[PDB]
Amino acid sequence: MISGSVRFLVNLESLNGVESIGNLTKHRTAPVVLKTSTGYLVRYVPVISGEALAHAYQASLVDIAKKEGLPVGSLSSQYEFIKFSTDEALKIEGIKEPKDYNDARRFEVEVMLKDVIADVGGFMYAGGAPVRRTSRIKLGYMIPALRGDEIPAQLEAQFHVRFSNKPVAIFNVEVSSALYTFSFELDEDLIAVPSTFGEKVKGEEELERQKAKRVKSAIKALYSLLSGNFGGKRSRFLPSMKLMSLVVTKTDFPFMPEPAHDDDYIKTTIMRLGKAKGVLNGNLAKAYVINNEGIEVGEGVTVLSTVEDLVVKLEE
Amino acid sequence: MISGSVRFLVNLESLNGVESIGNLTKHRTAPVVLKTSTGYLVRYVPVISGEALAHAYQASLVDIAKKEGLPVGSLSSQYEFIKFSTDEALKIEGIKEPKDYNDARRFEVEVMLKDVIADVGGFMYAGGAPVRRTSRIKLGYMIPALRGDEIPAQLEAQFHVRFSNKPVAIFNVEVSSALYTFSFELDEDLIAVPSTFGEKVKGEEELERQKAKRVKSAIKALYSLLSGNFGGKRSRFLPSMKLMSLVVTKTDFPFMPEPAHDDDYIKTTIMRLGKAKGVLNGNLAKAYVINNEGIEVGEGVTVLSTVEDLVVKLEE
Amino acid sequence: MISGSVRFLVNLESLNGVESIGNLTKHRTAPVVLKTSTGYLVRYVPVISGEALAHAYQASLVDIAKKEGLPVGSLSSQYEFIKFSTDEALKIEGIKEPKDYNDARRFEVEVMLKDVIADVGGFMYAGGAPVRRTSRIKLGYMIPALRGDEIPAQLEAQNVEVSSALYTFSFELDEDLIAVPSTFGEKVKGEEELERQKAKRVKSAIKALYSLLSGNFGGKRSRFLPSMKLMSLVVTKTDFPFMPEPAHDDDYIKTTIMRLGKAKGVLNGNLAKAYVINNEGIEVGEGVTVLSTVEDLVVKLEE
Amino acid sequence: EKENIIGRIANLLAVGFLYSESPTLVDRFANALSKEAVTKVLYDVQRIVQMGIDRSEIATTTITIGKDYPAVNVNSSGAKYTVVGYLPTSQDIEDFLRMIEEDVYYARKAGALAMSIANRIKLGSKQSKSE
Amino acid sequence: SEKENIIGRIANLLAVGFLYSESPTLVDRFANALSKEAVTKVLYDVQRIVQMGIDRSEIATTTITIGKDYPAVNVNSSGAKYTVVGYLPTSQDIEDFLRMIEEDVYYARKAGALAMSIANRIKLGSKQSKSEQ
Amino acid sequence: EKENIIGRIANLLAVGFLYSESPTLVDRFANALSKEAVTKVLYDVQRIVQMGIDRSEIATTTITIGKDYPAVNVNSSGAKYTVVGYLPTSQDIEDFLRMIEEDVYYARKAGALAMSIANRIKLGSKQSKSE
DNA sequence: GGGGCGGGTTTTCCTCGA
Repeated sequence: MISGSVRFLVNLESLNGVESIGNLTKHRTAPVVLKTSTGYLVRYVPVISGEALAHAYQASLVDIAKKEGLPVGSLSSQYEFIKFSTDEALKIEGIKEPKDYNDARRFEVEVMLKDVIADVGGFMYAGGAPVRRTSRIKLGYMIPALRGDEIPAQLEAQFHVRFSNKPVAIFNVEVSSALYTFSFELDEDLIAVPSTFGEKVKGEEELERQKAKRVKSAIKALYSLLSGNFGGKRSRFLPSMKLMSLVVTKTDFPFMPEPAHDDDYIKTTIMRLGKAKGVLNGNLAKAYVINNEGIEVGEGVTVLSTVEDLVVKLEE
Repeated sequence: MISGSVRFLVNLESLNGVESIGNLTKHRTAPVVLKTSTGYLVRYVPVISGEALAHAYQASLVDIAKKEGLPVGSLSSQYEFIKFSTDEALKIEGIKEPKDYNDARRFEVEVMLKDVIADVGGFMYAGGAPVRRTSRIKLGYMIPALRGDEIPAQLEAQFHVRFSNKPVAIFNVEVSSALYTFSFELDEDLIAVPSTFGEKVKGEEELERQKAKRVKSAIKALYSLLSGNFGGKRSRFLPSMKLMSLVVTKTDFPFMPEPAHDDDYIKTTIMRLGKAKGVLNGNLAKAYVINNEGIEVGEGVTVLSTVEDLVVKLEE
Repeated sequence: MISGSVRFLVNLESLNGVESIGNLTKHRTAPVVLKTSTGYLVRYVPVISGEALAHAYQASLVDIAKKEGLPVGSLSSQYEFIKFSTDEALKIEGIKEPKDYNDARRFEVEVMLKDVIADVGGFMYAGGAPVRRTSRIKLGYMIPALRGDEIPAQLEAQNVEVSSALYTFSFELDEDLIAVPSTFGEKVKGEEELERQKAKRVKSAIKALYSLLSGNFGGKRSRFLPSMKLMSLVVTKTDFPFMPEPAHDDDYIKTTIMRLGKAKGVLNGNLAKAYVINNEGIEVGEGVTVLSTVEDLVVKLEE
Repeated sequence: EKENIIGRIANLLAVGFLYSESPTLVDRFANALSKEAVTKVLYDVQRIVQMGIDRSEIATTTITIGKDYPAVNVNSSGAKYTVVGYLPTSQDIEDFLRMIEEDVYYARKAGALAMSIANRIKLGSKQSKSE
Repeated sequence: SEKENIIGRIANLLAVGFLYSESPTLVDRFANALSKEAVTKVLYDVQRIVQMGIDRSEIATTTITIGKDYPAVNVNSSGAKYTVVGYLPTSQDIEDFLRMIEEDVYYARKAGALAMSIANRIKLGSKQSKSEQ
Repeated sequence: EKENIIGRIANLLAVGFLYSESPTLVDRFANALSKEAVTKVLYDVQRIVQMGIDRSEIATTTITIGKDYPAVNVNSSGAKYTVVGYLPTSQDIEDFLRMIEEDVYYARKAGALAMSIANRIKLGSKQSKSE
């Protein structure tokens, strides 16, 4: 597994939107419970949904797969990830619906040999014989660090007008600035492996042949998420992003690094990784740390400089 | 016995679901009675069922048992815990149904030597000669702390759309944020011990041989629950969890620590443990405390740093 | 793709105005988070919107296209970039509205042959058969450098608000998608003319950046003409996605050069070139072309 | 006394809205989630009212509705409006800010009242022009 | 009673907002309210919809002879014409209604039930006249 | 006019029962001992009818039984039902609630009529399917 | 000068024994 925690600093930002009231475009906000010296409090803070990150990751994976010759679905060739949920998608792609439960595996393989997106991000088919496949990449909401007693985030509204020589043209846009943090998980040991239980079906040999390329493409696709290519309204509200801290852990056993809420979350996660490897009878545990804010790290830890080096090391 | 009380802080959460109305997915809510300076009030607060926690614990136990070579049932090998309730499960596994009451013990042993899950989590068989086995791990609903006059919890709805080039695709998802608390109990002195009264039956020697490994696996399985690997909708709504306070008590006599509702629930439970050991004529009483919020603890109490150290100490 | 980061030094300017209160004109301000030895601070700082920069760029593009011979729309001939959004604009221009999804592509092509601005800058049509075309040029807000523990920016009243600061901003432009339909469907007549005019359109789009890089933008230039001066500029031309580091830290050329090299290594790139203009005597590195002015940069990009 | 304070804040917001012909400050007030947003609107609306006072376009008066009631006359764009009631005192602003520091709900209550006052006055003014 | 008159005027406001917006969502929210927050939010949102209809001249007060003149509200929506008989609430009616809600949220359910009855009767009559023509 | 109001309320209850395939609202109406229970059912049945209207599964029509009579067509689970008569007006609901405030007996009368309408229609529909 | 348009969810299971 590959589990990562990343901290970003973004200023003058609007990438996620919600329903609008009047001539005002609103930014997504969520409640958070924060601990202060006086107890516990509830606050409302701007956030960014994880679905945008998933869409960006899937689009980058589509581009990489098309460049490298891996098969891509007809509907997924266009950036519309309906996958194989409805019958119209099946009719367009040309895959017969499953007949009974025993045929479900076959259907899964037929879906899995045509689109890498269905293999990596999972899919669902609802009907007489429903078929499920959980996504192999897991993300979450982007929340600013809940450090100290003051939340380092702010939101405001801005005024804009449209010019016209014959007045008969005024709108408002919400803009936020914060220090975001988010974590991600990706298990590469289950890529190109069927999930529905059953008997062997012809076509698994091709999946075994393409497993290495699929894993390499899935690992490469994380560069877009780690770089900052996500969100909307980038034509006129391009944000200013800067990486501050990054922790990546590669293990053969389940593990979850500490959230990037406290200033000391690298030493703790390294110690927890060592103890978890000791207690769970593991055989592989590696850590990579990128630091640009001069906080405590620890000892015996590999230190990188950019994200491309991390991607190359993960691929190798 | 091992009895524990744990406090968690979770933000932007949806792990448990209930019936849906229209295009809205709802979060489980329950009534709670809370005491304020003006008397007693009734409120509706989001909660999480304990069955999800039990399923996560049993899945982790299955994984550990398969890794360590302990036997695992055929149906329980797949993550479907029907156990041995119906006749179809018995036919699939290949165990004859009990004939009369006197044979019941034999049937129990036959169930107990094939699946560790049936041994630890108990099971039920209904028929001419019903067989019962109570679970050795006890959990409860996850309720936020009822401290003060204001409940530190919030619930809201979020808006989502599905993209399509040919409109002919809109849904809502409930998201909550709270400071959850929950308690658990596990009696390891009855693991790998038959519960039905009767005469000795061949096969108990193997159970006696495997008792130590079964106890070790059961203790190890608590790491998933104490870490935060439970609940659904983790693909796109991965929550942010952070441990705040944990109390674990190991005793040779029945005991129940105070619920994590008041800020001072460690000193009280330690004093109660001492007095209970004094009054009940016990011979073993140990306590472990993990604190990260700077609340009162007491004197003469072992203080840990992470959860892996606690698991190692419990195993040793 | 052509990406760039630029640093400017502006003294006594009022280029963007917002809602006025009483008899006072207000300069636009935005919050920013700054890191200091004692912690974090939230400061209000003057800023300039990107829509004004887009307006200036599109006006320069219109002028250049008219001077060259490329087609320009009726309304767009006047400096009013409403484009093909409402039915009135279509009626004035004389283009039939789309009937269904199948015809959408055709409609796009038609618009794409009547206005170069609608092609480079994108457009949107709302109705029974909505149509879209994302802009090929991307800009952002202009913010002063958030370097050190002090923000080099001042704002005062004179009533009119006047500011001074060391601004920075980044831009992106994808020239590989110009003169290319963005909708999926069967080929339709007229694409041959687009293929013919692709080169001229790309050249005009590249030339249009000189206005922005020179300092021809903003309002209130009749009586409050600013004094601008270029300090540092980095430009990168590649064949794969890339973005240079923001011009906040004193050393952002070396980092972007190293990242460009490693990105070419990882993403199986074939072309990757960088141009640097330096006048403040900061670290640069090695193996980089050094120019003297923006005109040489534009000429090299065109070549 | 809390309701009287909220009512006087609502009168201030309604006067500012009718004079400026802009709902933007009332929208900001009713959507406030922090004391910062509420306090910023309380300043900005009073700054608009101050300009109307200096121009003699906002004035306190009494009106017979058979006893005299306190009112505020507002002249905007050749329209005449009359808001019945008092404007808040400095003590009302301070006590209202203390209420907001306990519960931002009171900003929503004042905003809802202010919009009701403004809507009723605008409806009556349009009806008299149509007659 | 004056309480019934206030509830009836609130029901007329909800019915006008429903007929103009063609959406039951605000009436559903009002009739299911368990707090003063939900009621007050609907009272704003419905008046904001009515304000747009007033500014567009699609909502207007009138009198209709049903042989005395009764106050009414004309609503034009999507080429359909509706007439709601009665007054819209005053600012004092909204304030007195909010005080009634602070005592018992039952009054929001009563107003919602009346509003849906007004809207249903008007929609049924409008569909019948279109079928005859 | 009281009997006409009760008959129109009974038609509404019968339409809601035939569309929902649930007697629960009619049971609640006929067992009501307070105005609260009656009013709650009057809302819930109209909310069910509103969904059937929006789905075009409930529509007003005329039927020749040799003059045209007003009727309501109901489509539920592939069954087609026709209730003869009008649905209540807002005034009928208000006048019926006033009758209930005097005597809750009228809810029992309307419930008994509604169940009679629904039973006769269900019996006729089952007989035609058996033939 | 007080915006416009397209979307308001699809399966699967409704208790077993003394």
